[PDB]
This record gives sequence, structure tokens and C-alpha cells, in this order.
Amino acid sequence: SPRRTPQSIPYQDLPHLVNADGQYLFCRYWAPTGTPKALIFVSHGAGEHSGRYEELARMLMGLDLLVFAHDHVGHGQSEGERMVVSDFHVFVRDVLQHVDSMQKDYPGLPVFLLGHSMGGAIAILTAAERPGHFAGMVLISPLVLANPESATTFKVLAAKVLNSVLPNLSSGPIDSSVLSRNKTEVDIYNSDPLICRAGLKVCFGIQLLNAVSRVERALPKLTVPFLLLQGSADRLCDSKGAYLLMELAKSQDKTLKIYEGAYHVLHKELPEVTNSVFHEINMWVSQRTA
Ligand SMILES: O=C(c1ccc2nc(-c3cccnc3)oc2c1)N1CCN(c2nc3ccccc3c(=O)[nH]2)CC1
Repeated sequence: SPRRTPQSIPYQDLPHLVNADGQYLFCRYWAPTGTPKALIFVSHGAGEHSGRYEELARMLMGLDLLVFAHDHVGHGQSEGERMVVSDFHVFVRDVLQHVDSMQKDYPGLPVFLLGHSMGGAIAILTAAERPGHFAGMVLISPLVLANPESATTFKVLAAKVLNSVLPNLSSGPIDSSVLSRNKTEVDIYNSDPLICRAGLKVCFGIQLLNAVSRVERALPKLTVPFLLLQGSADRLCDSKGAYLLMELAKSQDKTLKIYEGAYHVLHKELPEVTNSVFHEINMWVSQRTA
């Protein structure tokens, strides 16, 4: 009997990739009609999935880039216990596998990364693992420093799991209403059956603590060009992390745009913010693929 997604769809009916642990990852592709100018991988964040990026991917494909993505392990239509990961580097390893596979099918093309929130930390660590190989990185509120209160409060819960055997202990779920001012986008996110609504298991949040620690160590070695978009009112990825990334990365091509008053999910924010986000990513990628 065929391997099926967590939603019961046979993987034989869907674009897919099997990772190093034998787990099926659901894949998405948006390819132009002409010859692509570059490849770009879209890295989604915790609890969500690659389908959230449909509009942004179609914009990028309109610039004649070949856009590709997968649902990370434990997310969306990929396999794995929901919101569990043996080690955060699994996400990075799996991105590199997909990138490597695509560079075979479309050799000679520059490859970019785009990531949001946890997906932005994945993008950072992916670039850091292959210095000099990626053409650029677009970061939308990447997880660099967590909100100090959410980091401390959770690090307490972590000390419990780290010292005892408590496999089901979890934090409370994050309130999606504090992550975008656009109420319609909040309602859409809360209506998507592929989104994981439960609170973070402490074991997973420990891996997000690991992500931040590894990002910190990676910064003074990071050289990839990047565009960094950050809201000033981000309740999840503290804006101080965006400033620290601008200060500590060694990249010769780094740009920060701050959206004053905007919340965490900038590509799902008020229309004036989201329209600007799309425009600025368009300009940045266009200038680096011309
Ligand atoms: O990746 C994360 C994310 C999640 C939970 C985390 N907990 C920590 C954490 C904990 C302790 C210590 N250090 C870090 O880091 C996190 C990162 N994301 C991206 C996808 N998200 C999203 N939210 C929306 C809300 C409204 C409307 C649209 C959307 C939308 O499209 N996506 C939610 C946030």
C-alpha cells in the first residue's frame, strides 16, 4: 500500500523527495515558460507549510526564476510526527539535498534562498554551510533572537525537560493575532487545515533554542548577499536580532528595511506593508539576476 501524506494522499500522486532519514517531503515548483535566470528555494517557518508562499512564489516566477520549496519534516504534507525534529540541522540537511538535486536538473544557474521566521534561521544556516555557493538570501523576520520574554519563559520549561523525562510537556500556542495586523490574513491562517495549531512541544522549542545558538555562531562567518526585512513591532523574532545580523554578518552586500509598526509576518501584513515587501524583494532579486 502506497506511502501517503498525513492527509492520506499517496506521494505517488504528488511532487516529492525522500530525505536522508527515509521520510517523504512534499515539494512545490513554480517554473517560468522560458529559460530560468536563477533558482530560488523558499523555506517556510514553524507550524506552517510551503503553500503559504503561493503569491510570493508566483511573483518570483514572473521574474523568470525557477522557484522551489518543500514542507519541512513534521510540517504540512511531508511525513514526520508533527512539529518534532531529531535535531534542527535536519531541516538544513534537507534543504541542501533539494538544492543539490535541483542544481543537477538545472546546472549552471545561481541559487537564492528565501526564508521567514524559523525558515529564515534555516536559510542562514544553509548559506553558512556552503560559503560562497549561494547568490543571495532574502530574509523575512528571520529567527535570530527570540522575543526576550518568550526566550526566558521557555528556557525555564526547557530546564524541566532537559533535567527530567517529560516527553509531552508543551508551551501554549502562539496567538496568531499578535503576529499580523491584517485581521483577514489572521483569519485565513487560522482556517488552513495544514497549519499546526497546538503549542510547541518543549523538545521542539529546545531545537529552536539550538537554532538561535547556531545562528549566533554562524553570523561572523556569513558572507552571502542578503536582504533583511523586519517589522519594528515583531512579538516573535525580536527586531534586535535583525540589527545584530546587520552588524555581525561579514557579507559585503547586506541591506535592512524596517517596517515601522509592522508585526511579524510581513508578507501577510497590512496591504501597504505586504505590497512593499513584494516590491522590494522584486527589486533586490532583479538587480542580482540581471
Ligand atoms: O516560524 C515561525 C515560528 C513559530 C513559532 C515559534 N516559536 C519560536 C520560539 C520559541 C521559543 C524560543 N525561540 C523561538 O520561534 C517560532 C517561530 N512562524 C512562521 C509561521 N507563522 C505564521 N504566523 C502567522 C500569523 C498570522 C497570519 C499569518 C501567519 C503566517 O503566515 N505564518 C508563525 C510564526
